[PDB]
Amino acid sequence: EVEKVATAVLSTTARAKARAKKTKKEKGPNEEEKKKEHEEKEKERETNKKGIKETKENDEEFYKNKYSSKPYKVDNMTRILPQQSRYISFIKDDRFVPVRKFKGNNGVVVLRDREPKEPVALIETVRQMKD
Amino acid sequence: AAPYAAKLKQTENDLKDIEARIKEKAGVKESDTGLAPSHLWDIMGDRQRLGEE
Amino acid sequence: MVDESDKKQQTIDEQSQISPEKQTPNKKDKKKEEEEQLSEEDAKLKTDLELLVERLKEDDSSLYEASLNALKESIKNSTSSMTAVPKPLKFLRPTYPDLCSIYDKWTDPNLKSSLADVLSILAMTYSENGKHDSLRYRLLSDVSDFEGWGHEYIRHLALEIGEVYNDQVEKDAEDETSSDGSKSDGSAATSGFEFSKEDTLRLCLDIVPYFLKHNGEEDAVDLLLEIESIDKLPQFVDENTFQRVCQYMVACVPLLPPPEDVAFLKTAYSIYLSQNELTDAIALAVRLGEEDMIRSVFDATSDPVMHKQLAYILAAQKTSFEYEGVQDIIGNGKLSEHFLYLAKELNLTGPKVPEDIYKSHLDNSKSVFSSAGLDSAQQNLASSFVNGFLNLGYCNDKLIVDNDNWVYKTKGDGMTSAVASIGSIYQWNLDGLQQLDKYLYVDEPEVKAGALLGIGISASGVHDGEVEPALLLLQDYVTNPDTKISSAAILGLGIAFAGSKNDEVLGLLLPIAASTDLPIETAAMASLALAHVFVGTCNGDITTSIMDNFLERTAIELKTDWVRFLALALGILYMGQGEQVDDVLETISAIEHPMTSAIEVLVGSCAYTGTGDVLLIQDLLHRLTPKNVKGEEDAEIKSEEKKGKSSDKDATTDGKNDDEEEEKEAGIVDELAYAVLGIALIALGEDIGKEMSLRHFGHLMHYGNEHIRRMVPLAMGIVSVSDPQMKVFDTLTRFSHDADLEVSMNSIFAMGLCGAGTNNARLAQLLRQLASYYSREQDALFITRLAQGLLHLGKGTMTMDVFNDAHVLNKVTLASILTTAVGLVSPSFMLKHHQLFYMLNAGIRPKFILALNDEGEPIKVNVRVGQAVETVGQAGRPKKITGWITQSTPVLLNHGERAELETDEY
Amino acid sequence: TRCKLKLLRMERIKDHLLLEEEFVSNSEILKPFEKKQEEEKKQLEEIRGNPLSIGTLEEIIDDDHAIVTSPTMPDYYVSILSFVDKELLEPGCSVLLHHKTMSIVGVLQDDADPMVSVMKMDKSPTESYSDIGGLESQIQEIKESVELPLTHPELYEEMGIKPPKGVILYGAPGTGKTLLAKAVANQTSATFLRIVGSELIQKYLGDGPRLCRQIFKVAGENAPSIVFIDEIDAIGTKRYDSNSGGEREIQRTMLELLNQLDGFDDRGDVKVIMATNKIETLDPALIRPGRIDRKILFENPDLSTKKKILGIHTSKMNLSEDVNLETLVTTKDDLSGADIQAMCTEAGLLALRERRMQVTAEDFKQAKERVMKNKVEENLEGLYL
Amino acid sequence: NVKDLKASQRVCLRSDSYMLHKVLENKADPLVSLMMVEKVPDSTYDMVGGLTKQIKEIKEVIELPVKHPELFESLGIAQPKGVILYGPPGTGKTLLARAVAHHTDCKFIRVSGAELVQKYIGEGSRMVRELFVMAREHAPSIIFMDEIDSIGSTRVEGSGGGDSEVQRTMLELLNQLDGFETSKNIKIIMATNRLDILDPALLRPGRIDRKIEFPPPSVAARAEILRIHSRKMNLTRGINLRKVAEKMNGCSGADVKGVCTEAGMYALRERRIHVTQEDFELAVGKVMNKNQETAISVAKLFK
Ligand SMILES: Nc1ncnc2c1ncn2[C@@H]1O[C@H](COP(=O)(O)OP(=O)(O)OP(=O)(O)O)[C@@H](O)[C@H]1O
Ligand SMILES: Nc1ncnc2c1ncn2[C@@H]1O[C@H](COP(=O)(O)OP(=O)(O)OP(=O)(O)O)[C@@H](O)[C@H]1O
Ligand SMILES: [Mg+2]
Ligand SMILES: [Mg+2]
Repeated sequence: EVEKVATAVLSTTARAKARAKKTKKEKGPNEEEKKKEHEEKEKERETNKKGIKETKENDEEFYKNKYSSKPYKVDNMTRILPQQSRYISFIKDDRFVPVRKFKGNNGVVVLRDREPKEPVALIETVRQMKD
Repeated sequence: AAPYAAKLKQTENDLKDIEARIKEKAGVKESDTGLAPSHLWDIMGDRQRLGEE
Repeated sequence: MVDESDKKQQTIDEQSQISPEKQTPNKKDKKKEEEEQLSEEDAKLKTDLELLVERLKEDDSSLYEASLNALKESIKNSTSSMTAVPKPLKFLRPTYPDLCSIYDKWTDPNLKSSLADVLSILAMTYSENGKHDSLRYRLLSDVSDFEGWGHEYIRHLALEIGEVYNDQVEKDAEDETSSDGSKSDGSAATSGFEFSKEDTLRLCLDIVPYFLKHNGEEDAVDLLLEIESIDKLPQFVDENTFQRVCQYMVACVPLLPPPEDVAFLKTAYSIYLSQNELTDAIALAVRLGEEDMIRSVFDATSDPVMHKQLAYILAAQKTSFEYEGVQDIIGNGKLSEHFLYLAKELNLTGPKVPEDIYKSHLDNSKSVFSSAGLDSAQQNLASSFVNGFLNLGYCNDKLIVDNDNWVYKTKGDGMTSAVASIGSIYQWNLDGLQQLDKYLYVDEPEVKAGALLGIGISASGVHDGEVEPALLLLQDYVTNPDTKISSAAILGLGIAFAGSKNDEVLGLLLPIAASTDLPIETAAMASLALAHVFVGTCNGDITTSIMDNFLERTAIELKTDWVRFLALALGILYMGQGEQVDDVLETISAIEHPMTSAIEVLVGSCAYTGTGDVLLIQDLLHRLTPKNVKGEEDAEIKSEEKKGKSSDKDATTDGKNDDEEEEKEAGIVDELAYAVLGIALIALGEDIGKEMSLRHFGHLMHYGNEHIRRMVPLAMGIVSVSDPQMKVFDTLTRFSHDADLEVSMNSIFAMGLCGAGTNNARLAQLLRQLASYYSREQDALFITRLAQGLLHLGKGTMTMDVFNDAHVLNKVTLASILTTAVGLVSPSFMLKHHQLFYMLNAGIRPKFILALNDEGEPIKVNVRVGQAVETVGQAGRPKKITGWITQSTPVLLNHGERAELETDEY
Repeated sequence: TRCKLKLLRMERIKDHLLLEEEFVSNSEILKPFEKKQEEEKKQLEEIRGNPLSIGTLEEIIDDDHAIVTSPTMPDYYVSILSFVDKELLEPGCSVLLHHKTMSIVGVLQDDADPMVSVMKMDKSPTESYSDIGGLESQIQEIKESVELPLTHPELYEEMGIKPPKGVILYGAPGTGKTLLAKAVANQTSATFLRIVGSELIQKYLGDGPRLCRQIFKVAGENAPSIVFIDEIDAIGTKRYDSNSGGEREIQRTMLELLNQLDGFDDRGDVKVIMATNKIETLDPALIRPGRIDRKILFENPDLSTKKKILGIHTSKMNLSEDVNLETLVTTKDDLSGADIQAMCTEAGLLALRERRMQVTAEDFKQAKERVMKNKVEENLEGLYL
Repeated sequence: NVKDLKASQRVCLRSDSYMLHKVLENKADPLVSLMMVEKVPDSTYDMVGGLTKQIKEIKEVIELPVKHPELFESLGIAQPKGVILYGPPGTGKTLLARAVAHHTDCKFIRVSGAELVQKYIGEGSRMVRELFVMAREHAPSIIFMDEIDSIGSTRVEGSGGGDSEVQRTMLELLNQLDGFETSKNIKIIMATNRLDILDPALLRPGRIDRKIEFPPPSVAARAEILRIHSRKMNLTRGINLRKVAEKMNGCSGADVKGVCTEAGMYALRERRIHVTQEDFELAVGKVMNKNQETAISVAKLFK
């Protein structure tokens, strides 16, 4: 719908060209003498904007690392593809530290809380909401 | 050969446009045989066909 | 080619083909060492010039490139163009071709670009000397033949063209731009342009249209006048000079908008005036449409000669030709003042003499009737109008009319139009008034009203010289307070006088056309008449018409028909102007309503005419908008909307028609298509829109003067039998009329098939019947054109009533209007002092061959036809005079003009 | 230069403008297909199907039925159906029948045939008058008959006699009657149909006459018209074999043409040009002398005439500066313009053979020798001596 | 699509509804089937002996319009609308048309005999006419439509005969070729024995362009026709080549050829390969026998 009307405007200006070379000489002064549209730069015209709805992903450039080696913060409760799980390490800066070692795999993992007496938000299960 | 050759290039654009129109047009093919009062005919016509004579 | 040293002078030329020794080593070293040796260089300049001339014949790129390679360097590298000031300046003559050898003979993209700029600078500096002119000249008139110079010389000419065009596009101008590096004006390049123009006018045609067009000033054109008027007869004949002037105007008409377009054509008129033929002068003066220019040529023959001579007769003929009658009014009364003879002179200017010549033509053409014999109901009404349509122009069919039987059987609005049709039998004739008079003093008011319409039509051929003017009769009726009587009266007055804005005619129509508070449907005729009067001449854009339109919108909106007619009347009024019409678009748009927007698109067409290409695209975006807005969403109102839609369709066609006739010359084959694609679109898209575009299409063709007339009306017609509104056929036939019995041959069968075949409503039948009779006039009695015929770029004033009627659904009331269809063309005859009514011979040719003119001056070969033939329409229009064969010299050149021939026999 | 520039101006704006307007419109049409349109096009497909067999409409029976004749040997009694009615049809028109169950489902041909294509031409003739130059007196029999009533039928009405009707070009080969037919029709200003009568001969049955019938229907639409049936001599009376025949259809075709001469209404507005070698190459059964009017008799160019013809040819011929026209005329005796045409071409061939650009007078004699060669007559001095 | 589809494009179809499959740029014509067995000629200028004048004329006729249609027009006028070969039998006119066409580099189709012969896909009473079309397709192409003629004088009168009509129709067509794709590039070489037995439409001089009589061969020509067969055979001992040529001169290149074969009957029997003067003397005596006997009856016992 967007392209139909963007192509409309542009094609009309192109056709008018041959007549336009000599017209354009008279057109310049008649704007200074009479009046202008709302701008005083050139005569600049419309261009129309086209419809692009999708913002596509490119592809990697590094297949040797698809997981770099740089740090990135990954939030708890997120999509975790098994490649990431190997490099997940629980940080000590938080209260929360694993009871044992971490498996290097995804799953339900229970942690030891050093301060459970300090307010942290907690994420309600479905069952909790209903109560 | 300036007096015709300069401006000849401009005409070649015009010939090209004459090429572009015929194909642009030929892309769109639709009917109808008859007119609006004979669009009624077909609703009847369906029936008279299913009958054998 | 190969070097063979200094053995003889022949082999010196061969030596310098590979390596010059008198232009490269010696000279180079000489310049870079001693400065006593500047004296040796000066003598050696002449020698160097000769070596270029001898080797001009050689065309090969390699042996000019390499040879002059180190000279090209020396400009900035060693000489630096100021090691001896005067001396390198005057030695720039051999070095200037060296630069051009890398521009044009060798193509290296990097150097070809760069040295274009260098060439412009050095051209300017060396044109101070005036020797850069002489440099151009030796290649323009040539000395040697080679492919090479013919490609080289141009580059020099193009430098000038480059800068001058650029000063308009980019406001900064001068040498501030590095695209030329040369100043736009100043007394160093201006004198160069004048001298250049002289040489290139004689031998070429090149830079002369480019320069005029390039200054953007009428001043450029007025310089052109001086040089050409010297050339007018001794250098070459009058005729050759004319083709140069009028082609500037027909050719540089384009890409001129209004204020310029008038100003360029002023100068062309003046060139013609200066030259021998005043015949060329009158044609251009009519074109401008200014009162002032008409008077000067008429005065030029009339005033200086005391004696009657040829001069008084010639003046009268020239003004007579326009059947607008704009020239007629102005030229009259000078004849009275001078007083050699009143009687011959006054009559000859008037369209009274045109009545008399028609009788001679009619004698050949005879009378053949074919009118419908049908009677009773609406078929009675159909037949009685049809009789008038077949007997258009002066015809004698008195006895049929005098049988009052069929006349009295018309009823209602039919009575009014029946009396009006009787008037068209005696169209362009003094006698006929008698038949009208009978009805006018008896029975119901309906026949009284119809009599007044008929007076209008009859009075077309006699309204000048104060010999029974339409004004005289019709004034009494305006006074009478009845609406039907008064409305009919002022309609007929407008038709008869046409483009004439005489004091009595105009000033009667001046207090009136200012009541629209009272709701009267038939008060359309109030503005409609005044609009018709205005066309044919420059327009004041009268304050009477503008005021009443606004007032009508305030008062009513109930009568949809009334406001639709009113809108058209404004747009037709403004015709005959375009400069002033830019102003009034804004004035109308000041007060804004959706109803007012309908008026605006019509008036845009007239304002922008003669440059419409911004107009064209606009009238297509307009079409789009209803559908378009709905499109986005998918993924009181009644009167305003309908007026909106209809106006646009009409406007699109009107814009188109005027443009294709005037600017650009060729495109007339395609526009007929610019419309078809519009129609195709509309038929699917909007159901309502399709109805309007059908009717408009026929008048598109008639106004536009299409070359093709066989294929397109007939083919469109078949699709349109089917589609509602049989008024489509009436509009097609006005084009198809052509030269009768050529185009109209196909037409009678084609229109007759649908009409005779299908009867399913006597209403539908009526439109079809009228159209068929219109198309043919028996035996090419007359032709109708929208165009003046005097100019084929022209446009009439009598045919504007035809153009008006195709904007509305068919109505019985509209039938009364359609009786009027005036627009006659006279058949040329060779005149004498005793007013000879026979032409001797003419050449006619279907297609002009000339490709120096677009209009095409008639060929001198032609194909010969006899005496006393009608001036043929399309496929016959170029007409040359055979009269030369009789020791007769035309006084009045005729190219297929309307104008009657006049000859002087030795 | 400027004459170019002006044309350039007009022709670019009209073409270019149009392309953009067509280009947008194809989209503007297709987006809305809601309401009336979708319904209409849909019904038309359903009633139809695929494939569709060509048919021909012989007649309509007044009960919404018709008699049709297929390209297959059978013929069939069908119903009239769809958007195309019997009011919208006319007999003799080609019509679309649905294959499986024969019923008229439509039309798209609308009486378009490979014979119809050849006959059609509504454009002016190629030759204009005295291309065709000269046989002036012969033109001054064809023009009388053919040009004059079309131009003004009035003349005959004042004269008080029936108008002319047709002409029979007959007599000598090689006078250009096949060219001449063209020359006149240009001058008049009328539509010019041209069909070769050899294509009205068919080995299929009832097809012969259908092809003759199409001609007069077309002629009447585009009236005034001059119809050239080229070679009516080629319908002739001939026979392929007499032991498997072929000589039946010839008669039925000849007959269908004799009837529409007069029988397509008494008009000189439906003119015919019949070119024939002689009258005794035709079927001897004939219409009466005034129905065909004047018979135009071509005979051999005389001495003056063949100067004219010769002169036309040799202007076209390049590099003949050593030829003088008169001397060619002296040696030759009376002959067609046909053989002048050949002599000029044989003279280029000789001079091309020799490899010499020039064309001599001497050259031409050699060409006379070749053409005249086998016309020799020694019984001329058999009588004289 | 309708876009891909042009007029005169041959297309493949189904039996169940006739829906398209593929475009074909191949063409199956009764003309194509005749070409296909024969294929190209092996003839060259020297396969045909003698006929010295005839070779030189016909190079200009056949080659030059094809290669340069403009040159042919510039120096002289027009283009040929045909070539007609006639002369006595055995002259080798059929062999000539094969000879020249080799060098021309075009598809020498020939077409043997009458063309009413097709009937097994349908009649031959319009493949004459449509020949115009078929030939155009297979450009650049040379049509050797042969018909030796035995129609006589009977149907020259009028323009009778149904064979003559169809031939006439093709000829009416035939003009259009100078205009239907510009100039000529396809030669219509007709071959008939004489002008008396000829068809009416082909009759008058230059009516189908180019009337070329083929002479009976001279003694010098007979000797050259003999020259080439000698290599093919075993070369004579004693060079007695001139003997044959002096003794008789024929009316055909066939009579010359007749000597070669006749000569090898006698050599074969003697059981000597090489041809000799004696083998020659027997061979010319045998071929001349046929002719002496009909020549003694007007040479003796006459008036
Ligand atoms: N009037 C003419 N002026 C110029 N050339 C002519 C003229 N008349 C005939 N010729 C030449 O002679 C040729 C032969 O004429 P054309 O083909 O019309 O013959 P025809 O009389 O119809 O014979 P047929 O009996 O075979 O139908 C023309 O093509 C033309 O070149
Ligand atoms: N010039 C030649 N050189 C060699 N052989 C020859 C020559 N001319 C003819 N012949 C022989 O004579 C035979 C018959 O000649 P061919 O059948 O080609 O004759 P034609 O003149 O075209 O006759 P027709 O009148 O039957 O069409 C050839 O097949 C060949 O064997
Ligand atoms: Mg003929
Ligand atoms: Mg043979």
